[PDB]
Amino acid sequence: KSTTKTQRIASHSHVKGLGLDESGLAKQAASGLVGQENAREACGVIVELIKSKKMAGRAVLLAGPPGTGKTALALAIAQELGSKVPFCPMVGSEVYSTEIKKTEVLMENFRRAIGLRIIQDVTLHDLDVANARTEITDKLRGEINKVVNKYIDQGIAELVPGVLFVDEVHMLDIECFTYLHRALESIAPIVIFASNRGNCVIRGDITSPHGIPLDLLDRVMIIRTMLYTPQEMKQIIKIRAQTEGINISEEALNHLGEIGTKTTLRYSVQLLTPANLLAKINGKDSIEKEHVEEISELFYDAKSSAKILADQQ
Amino acid sequence: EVKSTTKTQRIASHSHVKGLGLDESGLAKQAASGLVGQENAREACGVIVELIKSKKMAGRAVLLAGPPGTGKTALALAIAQELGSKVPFCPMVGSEVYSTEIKKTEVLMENFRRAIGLRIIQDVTLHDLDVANAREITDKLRGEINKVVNKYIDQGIELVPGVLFVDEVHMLDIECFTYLHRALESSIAPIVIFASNRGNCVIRGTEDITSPHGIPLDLLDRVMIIRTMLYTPQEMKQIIKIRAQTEGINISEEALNHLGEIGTKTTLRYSVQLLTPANLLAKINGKDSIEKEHVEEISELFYDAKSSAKILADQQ
Amino acid sequence: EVKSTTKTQRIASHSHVKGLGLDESGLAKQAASGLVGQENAREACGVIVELIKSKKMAGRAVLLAGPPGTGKTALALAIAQELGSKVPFCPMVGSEVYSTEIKKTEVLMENFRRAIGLRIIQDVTLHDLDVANARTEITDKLRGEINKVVNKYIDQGIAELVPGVLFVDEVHMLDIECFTYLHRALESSIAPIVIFASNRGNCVIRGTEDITSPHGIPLDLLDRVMIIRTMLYTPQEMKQIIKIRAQTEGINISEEALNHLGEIGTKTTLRYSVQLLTPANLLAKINGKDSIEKEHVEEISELFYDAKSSAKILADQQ
Amino acid sequence: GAHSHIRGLGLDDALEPRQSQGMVGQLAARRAAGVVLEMIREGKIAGRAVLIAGQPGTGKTAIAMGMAQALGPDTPFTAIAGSEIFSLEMSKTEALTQAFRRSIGVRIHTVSLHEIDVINSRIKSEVREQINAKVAEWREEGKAEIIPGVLFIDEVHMLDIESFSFLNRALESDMAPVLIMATNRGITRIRGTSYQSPHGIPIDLLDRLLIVSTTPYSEKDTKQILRIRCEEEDVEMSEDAYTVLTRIGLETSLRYAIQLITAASLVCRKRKGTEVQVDDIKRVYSLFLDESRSTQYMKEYQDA
Amino acid sequence: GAHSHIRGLGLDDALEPRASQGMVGQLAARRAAGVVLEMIREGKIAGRAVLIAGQPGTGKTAIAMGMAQALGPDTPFTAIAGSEIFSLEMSKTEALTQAFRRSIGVRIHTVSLHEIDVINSRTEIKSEVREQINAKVAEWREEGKAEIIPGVLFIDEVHMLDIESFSFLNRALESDMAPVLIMATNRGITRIRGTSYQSPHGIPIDLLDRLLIVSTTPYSEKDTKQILRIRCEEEDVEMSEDAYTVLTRIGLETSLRYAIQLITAASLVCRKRTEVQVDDIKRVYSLFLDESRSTQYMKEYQDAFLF
Amino acid sequence: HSHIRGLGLDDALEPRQASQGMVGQLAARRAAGVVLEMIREGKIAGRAVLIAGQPGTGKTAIAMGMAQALGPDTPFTAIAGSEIFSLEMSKTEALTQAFRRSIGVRIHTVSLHEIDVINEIKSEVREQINAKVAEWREEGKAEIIPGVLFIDEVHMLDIESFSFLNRALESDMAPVLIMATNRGITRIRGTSYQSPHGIPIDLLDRLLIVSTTPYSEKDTKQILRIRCEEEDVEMSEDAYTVLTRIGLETSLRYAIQLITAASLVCRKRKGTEVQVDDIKRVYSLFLDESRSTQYMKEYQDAF
Ligand SMILES: Nc1ncnc2c1ncn2[C@@H]1O[C@H](COP(=O)(O)OP(=O)(O)OP(=O)(O)O)C[C@H]1O
Ligand SMILES: Nc1ncnc2c1ncn2[C@@H]1O[C@H](COP(=O)(O)OP(=O)(O)O)[C@@H](O)[C@H]1O
Ligand SMILES: Nc1ncnc2c1ncn2[C@@H]1O[C@H](COP(=O)(O)OP(=O)(O)O)C[C@H]1O
Ligand SMILES: Nc1ncnc2c1ncn2[C@@H]1O[C@H](COP(=O)(O)OP(=O)(O)O)C[C@H]1O
Ligand SMILES: Nc1ncnc2c1ncn2[C@@H]1O[C@H](COP(=O)(O)OP(=O)(O)O)C[C@H]1O
Ligand SMILES: Nc1ncnc2c1ncn2[C@@H]1O[C@H](COP(=O)(O)OP(=O)(O)O)C[C@H]1O
Ligand SMILES: [Mg+2]
Repeated sequence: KSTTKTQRIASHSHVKGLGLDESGLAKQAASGLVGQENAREACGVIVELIKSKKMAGRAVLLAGPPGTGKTALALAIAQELGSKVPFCPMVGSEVYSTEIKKTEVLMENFRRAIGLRIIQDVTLHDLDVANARTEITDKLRGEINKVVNKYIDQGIAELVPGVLFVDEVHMLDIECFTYLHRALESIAPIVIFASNRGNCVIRGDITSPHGIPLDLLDRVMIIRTMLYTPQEMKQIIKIRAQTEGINISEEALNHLGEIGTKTTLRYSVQLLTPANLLAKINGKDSIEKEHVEEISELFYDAKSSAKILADQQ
Repeated sequence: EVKSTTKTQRIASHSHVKGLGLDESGLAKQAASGLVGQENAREACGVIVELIKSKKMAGRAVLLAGPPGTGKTALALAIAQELGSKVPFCPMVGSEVYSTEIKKTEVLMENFRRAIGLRIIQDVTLHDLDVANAREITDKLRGEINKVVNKYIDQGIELVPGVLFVDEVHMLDIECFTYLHRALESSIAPIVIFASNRGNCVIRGTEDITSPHGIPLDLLDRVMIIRTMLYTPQEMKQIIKIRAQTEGINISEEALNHLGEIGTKTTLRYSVQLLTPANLLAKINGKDSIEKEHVEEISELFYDAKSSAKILADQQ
Repeated sequence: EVKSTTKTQRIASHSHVKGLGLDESGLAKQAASGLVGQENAREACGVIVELIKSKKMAGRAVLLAGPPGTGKTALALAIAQELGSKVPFCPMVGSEVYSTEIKKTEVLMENFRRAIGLRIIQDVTLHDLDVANARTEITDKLRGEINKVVNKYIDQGIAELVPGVLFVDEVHMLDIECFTYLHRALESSIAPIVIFASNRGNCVIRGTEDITSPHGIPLDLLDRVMIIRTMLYTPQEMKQIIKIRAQTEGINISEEALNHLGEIGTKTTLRYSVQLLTPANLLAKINGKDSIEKEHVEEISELFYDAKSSAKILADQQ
Repeated sequence: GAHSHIRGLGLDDALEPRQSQGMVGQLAARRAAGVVLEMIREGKIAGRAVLIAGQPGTGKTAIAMGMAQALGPDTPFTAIAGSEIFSLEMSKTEALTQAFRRSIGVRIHTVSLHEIDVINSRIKSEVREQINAKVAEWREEGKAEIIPGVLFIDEVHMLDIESFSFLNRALESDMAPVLIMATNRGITRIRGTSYQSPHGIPIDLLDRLLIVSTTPYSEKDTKQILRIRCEEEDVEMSEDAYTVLTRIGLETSLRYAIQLITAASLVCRKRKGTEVQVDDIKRVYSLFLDESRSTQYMKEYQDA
Repeated sequence: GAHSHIRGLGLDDALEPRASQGMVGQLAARRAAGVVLEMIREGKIAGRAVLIAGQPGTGKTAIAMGMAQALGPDTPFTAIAGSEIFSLEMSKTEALTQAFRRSIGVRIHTVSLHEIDVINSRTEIKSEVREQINAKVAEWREEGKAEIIPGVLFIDEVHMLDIESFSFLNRALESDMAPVLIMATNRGITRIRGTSYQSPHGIPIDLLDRLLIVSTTPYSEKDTKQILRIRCEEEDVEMSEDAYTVLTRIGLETSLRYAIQLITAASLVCRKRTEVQVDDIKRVYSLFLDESRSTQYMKEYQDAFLF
Repeated sequence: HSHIRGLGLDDALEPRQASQGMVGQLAARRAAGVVLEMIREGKIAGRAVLIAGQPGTGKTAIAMGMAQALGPDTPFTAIAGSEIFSLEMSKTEALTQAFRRSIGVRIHTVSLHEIDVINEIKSEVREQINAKVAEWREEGKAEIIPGVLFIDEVHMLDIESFSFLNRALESDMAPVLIMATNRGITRIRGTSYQSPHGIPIDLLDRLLIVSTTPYSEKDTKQILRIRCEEEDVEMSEDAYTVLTRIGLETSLRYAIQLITAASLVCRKRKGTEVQVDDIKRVYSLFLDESRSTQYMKEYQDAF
């Protein structure tokens, strides 16, 4: 049973890889990716590095503005790494739970990022749950590991450590960075952090870049992501619409692309489904400039919606 | 035939309060039922007693907002006296929930039980039975009384929800207010009046978040606010005179006028509190009533909080 | 039959401190009993040592207020020495009580036990008898048996209980709870003398967060405290201290190097200067010298740094 | 009921607002709510969420009510404030658990998942484990059907990160209610965090929200809302008073103007009057205070 | 002892303070305390509490010691400090419970509730023992075997106490067995410990409105001289008439507490070579600092540290 | 590292600028040498070491060399201050484990921590091994050699953490303590009080402080050369100058990161040595922390 959180990887369905040529240069539009060339090219170097077994102790940081494909690149890194590599996208804040401890939240996402080839492509977690289903314990983990280990020593199975993507890294506390430090220091996956912030106070007065302490940042490589051109904005929206199965006019694409540059690429893409449903109620096939203009007026981006309340106070 | 847990001390200074003192039209007379002046607050308290009776106080609460000593505690006791005599009244202060010995849930629950009673006529409350059938009041000890009470109700051998007065409302943490809100939602529950002397205040249990009187806006929305005002030396003199009558203390108009003008510089509570030591100093001085010089002596012998705080600060 | 568990690495730099260096009338000599200068504090310490003997120190403690390297822990050791020979002296810091493994109640009790002893003839402290029985740990029940044995000897008339000195440094690091424990145990008849030290003025009492008081001591205890002042040494007094410090160490040095090491102390602290006598001696042993010349002294001052200077170097860079 | 007058959003099949079903004005938010309704009915609402940003008393609670009501009948509903989850009796997660289990219903009448938990409680973790596996057991037979509704969390700015992380986890379920949130605050710090964010909600969650904005009501819009509530309270009032009360609603608060209706009928009643008059209003306004006048009077005292 | 000379307040039949009963000056505070004693005797003290506001060393501890002495010669007095409730070996309320129980006495010969509890506990203190003695004493009081004598609980530095501690005081004073609570402080408007709210004396308003506040002003040159003369007698120290003049001026300059600290020390300086002179007072002044000098020199060192 | 085999000092204690791997940092190496003799002659009792300087001034490198100049069997443990704050480990347990890791026993050398691993670790196991180690030391079967304990980012360490180090150094079997920080006057963690290097004043009084000067062009060049001569990556002289220029505008640590990346671009371009082209392209691809924060400040300030 595949316990992959389907929803978390729903905005990146079109991403098939980095789309770089035999040497290592990015094409305008390849493997579902558009623009963001320098970042895509730098990702390929890390793809060759893991395959060269030279990422030992080394981690990755994809830092830039939100909606500049930081999650998309991290997914493509797993895609390029091998055939169906275990990609787990977590958020720094996910460890803060009243119900379960940080340790078990981190372990769960780590097991979700280490796979197994038996051709049966199943992760360590997709087997952890198979054993319990009342709750995943540490003795229960030893039971799966005893099974997992013999498979290699019998030659039946080969282990595949993947990609653990972490957005909002500055949110993790001092204890959480120490946990990751041991994890990275091992058949462990690749920790890829993503930050939209600069100098930040480490959670738990000690300020440092991206909220990551200097002890971990010494072993961290940074790959910058950049804002998109209005031509790239039109492309990414068109891909998402082609992946979603929604018809849209180029007259509306200019507007929806302009909306994106003004707000964010994530919000403009998320406007496709409501714009589609507005049109279905009118009995149309495609989305026109007026359909976008209406939805963009009906709905607001969190940035301009909190601006109205401040304007009113 | 049982006992009474009623906190005597807390309501000793309000013994003169016999009700609200409002005429048939609903309007307040200057001095009636033990209450002096405070017309608009007494009139607003009338509509509350009407709202309780007409069964239109669902999920609603009250707030008495005014300077300290402006009859906030007196009006909440007047609402209890207006619904009927022996109708339970519970006067608590926000800081009372913070005890190392007893849990925050246990302090509040006791007060609600003290604020709800039954007419068996046996004029008794829910907490009165609790101590009687423990002569430790636990989850099990309480429930045993609830079933006993229910048996008397079903047949016909009468539930009377009273008034729960919560003074220093800003002292309560956000978790204490939720406990109140859920409890106020019930039908057999008593009307909860809150009292403040502050404006926009930081809700305890939080930080940064400021709200009127330190009350969450979730609760504050279902709150009827009544303003209480500072008394003139004339209004005060009428209160200091009534209290002297209630305590059987003889006093001259000259001393009373000085005692009333002290109330202006201090509080109504401070002046009335001087009525007893001055009466005792007159006893020593072999005099019947309190002379103008007895009040002036007890004013020199004893100080208010602000005055003594100023002395210490000015000396340093 | 006896074994002492004294921490000598704490009384290491005070090997020369024989006593206070006072005469019959109670006045301090310029240089005597291992101490130089600090005459007014030394004359005051004598008045305290005399008060402990008269038994007029009931419910009273002592506080030494002065900058670092002014002889605060030196004068406290001299107080214990001037009380008598083999009188127990226990130096500690306000930080020591803080540990996630050992509870603060036990840390304070350990140092309290080292500050009280017995005189049969083998002089030993009550903590030495606590660890001797533990061939593992020290519990309240373990202390309960040891105390009953210790009192039986006095009840029969064998060994006199000789309490001494409990020296507490960086007192601003102690919390409100620690201060109550000290004050409650201060009242006791068989208790030691508590000597505090401060290089701070008005400080926030630890645990109060808002409340400020002199030297971080809650006023209930400061009312019962006797204050004595320690002052910075004249460069003449500086050379004098370093001179005896080299002699007790057995290190030979020129009077010219003593002049440079003496002027460094005035610039930094006396503690830093005496801590240059060992790296300079070993440096001369490499070059081939049986004495320390200004050469080695200038070099070690340029190679090794004091807290103040090095922190300022990083501040320039950042 | 404070929203008893609401039966739906008052929209036609062309999704234009009538300006109907208990709704008056707020044309912008009423239309956007219908679009949101279409996404739920089309199953294109997973991963996504709703956020009504507006000044207090401008429709937000009623728009979410009308949304649940227009989604058909027997659809479960739960209206909890951000501060309600912080209890002495409960735990932050357990309080939200019960709010999620209340907005998820089961049809044979429609029994909510929390109601089932009420039968086996004085709710214990062992109790939920048995029920959850029994509902999927009733799903195999097809005897029972899971119909989740709307969970309206007003004062969302009160929620800390431990609770926002819980929301993420709770919304990940195949059977999940539509989360509708409301706030009056703009850029606020997330409770439990040092960082600032629009509406006091984490950056990650705002990238899933269908943000809708409620604007203030004009004199004509307030008069109809006050007319509806007057008629709902069985309080016949003079048209001269409907003007004065709406003026108080604009100058002070709608929540306060409605608060005065109940008390104004009693003032009128006690003086053996026919319908509520201006002098019943002028009086009830002088008797009961509004937080603005209530706080300014305290500010005017402290300065003296 | 330090209050060994105190034997009462020294007021006449009209509660007018007559130098008497080991008391010197402080007339306004003595007659005020005398009024409290009459308010106790009648039975109007219930609901109320007392507070001695004033600078350190102004006679706050002495007045309450006099208040307990004047009440009865066999009455309990419990002097505690605000910080004493913050202990390693105890709780805030456990120290407060012991403080209240030490103040309530039992007649049968007198014995406090704490001695009765400490005896049965040793046969900290199990709560079950306290609930038993409470019911036991109640029967003894009912029958007429034992008489309860509510004593005096003096709590100095009352600004150290927290909302949780003031809550305990409100609950304990609610008892009929409750003693007379005489608090004292050197603080004006400070924040109430455990809260973000500032209040006079650091006491909550709900307790201030039930307080009988008295003020103690510093002593004059004549008052300070007699206090030091009464201390010299209690410490059997002989001093010259112009040494009193110098010591009192130092007592006015700095504090009376410090002037008394100098008495003991200055006599052993005289014992180093009949009657303590001006130079013994002057020598011991340079030998031992006053808190105001100790903090001044440290400020002077920390000021030059910035130069 | 993998190049630091010792300090590189003569009989008269004087560095050679290029000996035992060590390059430049003469004064600090000579200062470090004086400490070696104090450990040797047995005059390091009740004293500890601190190395202060900007990040990448060879603080960790000099600590590595000290143990290597003490013997090839002497234990070494280099922990960071931010590593004692663990979920699965107590702040004192991580320090006990780092202390025992620094204390080795001879047979072959095995740390007191490696003996715990074979048998967090329980306080019951601790009393057992310590009692057995007390027996072997008295008999003569095993030789307990106290090693080197290096603690970088020591400004992270709290009041209790520093109070632990005091009790741990009161031991006769205790290893040497060497600390590191780039911060000047900082507050003592767990208190409102400030102090030099965030260390309590009573411990600072015991420290033998050593200052490290930042490397010049020629000083930085050899450090990069040695690491390239270590990483099996050959590069042009024209690329070495470019890499030092970058490593002085950014940091030495970032320059070392570009070696592994430039060597990859080189092989993928079918080249012999790593040219300037492989360095400048790899400079734009991966950024340094100083450049990373600059763009985020630009974006977040306007957003
Ligand atoms: N467009 C409307 N149509 C009918 N009634 C309305 C409309 N807008 C508000 N109301 C009524 O006026 C009342 C005010 O409450 P409401 O608007 O829902 O609060 P809110 O805006 O969500 O914020 P708060 O709950 O007050 O904090 C209740 C509601 O039924
Ligand atoms: N309007 C009034 N009429 C009669 N007595 C009054 C009036 N206002 C206050 N009092 C009395 O004055 C005293 C202090 O008033 P209180 O109600 O406690 O004020 P608050 O609650 O505002 O602090 C009490 O004894 C109270 O009964
Ligand atoms: N270069 C590209 N080419 C094609 N699609 C792209 C794309 N960059 C982004 N996308 C798509 O736009 C969406 C938003 O980008 P996101 O991954 O979430 O960025 P961030 O982590 O900062 O939040 C999802 C992603 O698949
Ligand atoms: N008057 C004197 N005569 C001889 N030696 C003296 C001396 N005063 C000090 N010393 C010596 O300098 C050394 C460091 O002084 P230290 O006592 O530890 O500093 P602090 O004031 O903070 O307590 C050790 C001490 O014996
Ligand atoms: N008016 C007086 N009459 C007689 N003796 C007096 C006295 N004032 C002081 N003293 C004596 O000096 C001592 C000074 O301490 P204390 O009075 O307790 O200071 P505090 O304000 O903190 O409570 C106590 C008392 O015995
Ligand atoms: N003197 C030298 N000789 C040879 N290589 C040197 C060197 N100084 C540095 N290095 C190398 O550059 C890196 C610098 O970091 P590091 O040594 O770990 O210390 P710091 O804490 O200050 O950052 C690592 C080391 O291999
Ligand atoms: Mg470094």
